[PDB]
Amino acid sequence: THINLKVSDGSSEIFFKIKKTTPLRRLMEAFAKRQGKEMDSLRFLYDGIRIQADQTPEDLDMEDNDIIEAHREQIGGEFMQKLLSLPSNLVQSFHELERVNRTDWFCTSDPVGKKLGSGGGTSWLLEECYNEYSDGATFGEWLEKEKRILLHAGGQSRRLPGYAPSGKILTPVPVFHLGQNLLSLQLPLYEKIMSLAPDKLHTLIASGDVYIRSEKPLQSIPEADVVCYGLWVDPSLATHHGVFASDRKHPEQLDFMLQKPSLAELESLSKTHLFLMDIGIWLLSDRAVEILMKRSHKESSEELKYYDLYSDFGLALGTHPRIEDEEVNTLSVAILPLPGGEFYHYGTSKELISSTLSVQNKVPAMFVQNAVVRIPLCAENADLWIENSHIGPKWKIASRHIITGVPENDWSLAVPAGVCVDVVPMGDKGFVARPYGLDDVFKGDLRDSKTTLTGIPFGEWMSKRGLSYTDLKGRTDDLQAVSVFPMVNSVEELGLVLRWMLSEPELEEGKNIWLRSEHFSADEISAGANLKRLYAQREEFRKGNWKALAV
Repeated sequence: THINLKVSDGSSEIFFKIKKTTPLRRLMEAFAKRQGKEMDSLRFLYDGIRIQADQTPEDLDMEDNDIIEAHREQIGGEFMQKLLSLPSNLVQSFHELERVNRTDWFCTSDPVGKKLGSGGGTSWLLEECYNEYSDGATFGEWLEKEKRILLHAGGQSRRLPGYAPSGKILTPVPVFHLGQNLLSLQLPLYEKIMSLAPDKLHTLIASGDVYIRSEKPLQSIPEADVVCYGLWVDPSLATHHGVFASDRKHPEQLDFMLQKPSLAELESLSKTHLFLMDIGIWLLSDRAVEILMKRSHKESSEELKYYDLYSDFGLALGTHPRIEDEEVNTLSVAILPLPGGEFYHYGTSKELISSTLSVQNKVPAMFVQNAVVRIPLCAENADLWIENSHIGPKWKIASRHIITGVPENDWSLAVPAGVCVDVVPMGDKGFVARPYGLDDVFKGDLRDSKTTLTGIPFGEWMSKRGLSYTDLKGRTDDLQAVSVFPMVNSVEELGLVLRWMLSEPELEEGKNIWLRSEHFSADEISAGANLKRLYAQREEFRKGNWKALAV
């Protein structure tokens, strides 16, 4: 008495006739043989549990026309090196802070001076890695050796001040795994991809501020020189991103690239092309890497040049490139839709909150991590993110807040809706107070009424406190470089000055403190932050949160 069984890899289903008392070893071996691989490289699941190979259908009570799911399995084995472009202050400390070893993890920062872009940055990352792990080989020989995952996270993070000095990707994210952050949440996708990739694509490039997800298995990975992942997009969303346009009859090859097309330009091609949103996951062959790298160097001298991977290099790809490049155009290109692909941005504060809510609600918009909260919390306090902070019982809060870094205190601090509070350790014992607003973009000349601090015009913020531009040493063209935030040496002064910078501008001692305190811009904060004290405080809050009998 026999039974028919489907096995699905994610795309197709294939039927096996087998006797109910025959071990599945034969079936799994045959399915592995069919898909070129071998049974060791596959994971067969039925009902959700991983099954052995010496088990018979009668053992696990399966019936005719049932389906078993065959996922790939590249968990252990040859591990890829991670190359990070990070803020320079975090480079010195990343390995100690996250306790990873330098064999698996290399990082650097853009050199002090001019910026290099996505392409130039990638070239500098590959170069700085080779210069430390070459072991005598040449560059082309070194690149062949390992698969490597490169992450761009070295920008200024103007719109996410709470985690700019730690590069955004080191942000703790809750759950409702062990302890985890954005990077640890995202990296398994990159690792799975890079395992499934051919052994000629040795460099994955990830950039942007978008967390990518998918609950379905990946498709096979072509053997082009450039592979790019994307999501099928209607123009209503294509217009906001980089777009791969492909011919109607050729949904695999890349026709050309677009950087944020207009709604009309897309309607002008709606009959002749399909559109994929670039999600910032690329794979390059060694030849692609060499060509990108030489395009990231000058003509005569071979050193450094701003080169944009997506607007310079990228726009030169496809069968109908828009910008000319002799060598770049010769590279083949594959555009892969991400099966079950999902994307959630985290470049801005509002996005941190809403994206973590959306991601959590897949495997209520209030999030408390590594914190002591001494006030009650109800559904009126919606859109909340408290992390590495002590919220004393005399605080008054509302909704839409990001509170990060706040040391232990009994402050009577009121926090208006939409206002956020960040504290950043500085020096051996100081604290920089960085209040701001949920929609501050931290860009703009100070004399423009659209340039805001804590959601009100900067000039107004200055005049409510009796301050003039005479009290600001330095530039005023760009709020991100304006030294407004004071460094103080006590939690008392810290609370006094924070109150003064929010709802109590009449607090005289607050203004006195600010006037006698060193002033930091956001750039100087993320350039000088004492990350070790920030992590130490976070861990002390964790340890306190593990005291089971404490209320």
